[PDB]
Amino acid sequence: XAXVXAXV
Amino acid sequence: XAXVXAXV
DNA sequence: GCGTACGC
DNA sequence: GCGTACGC
Ligand SMILES: *C(=O)c1cnc2ccccc2n1
Ligand SMILES: *C(=O)c1cnc2ccccc2n1
Ligand SMILES: *C(=O)c1cnc2ccccc2n1
Ligand SMILES: *C(=O)c1cnc2ccccc2n1
Ligand SMILES: [Cl-]
Ligand SMILES: [Cl-]
Repeated sequence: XAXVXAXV
Repeated sequence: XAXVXAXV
């Protein structure tokens, strides 16, 4: 759920 | 040489 | 000449 | 519920 590299 | 995650 | 950045 | 960010 976090987006820092994927954001899902 | 670039530093964006290691910076060497 | 090597690896940092988060949870809906 | 998945992976982005650069070259001295
Ligand atoms: C987001 O909160 C989050 C948490 N755990 C995960 C596990 C696997 C894929 C994506 C995820 N996203
Ligand atoms: C993004 O691609 C990504 C990959 N691994 C991680 C680990 C810890 C925090 C954030 C991250 N983001
Ligand atoms: C920095 O310019 C740079 C370029 N290539 C590398 C290869 C392996 C380790 C570190 C490196 N740093
Ligand atoms: C830092 O840990 C890191 C790792 N892989 C990369 C690939 C492309 C650009 C920058 C990167 N930085
Ligand atoms: Cl949980
Ligand atoms: Cl070269």
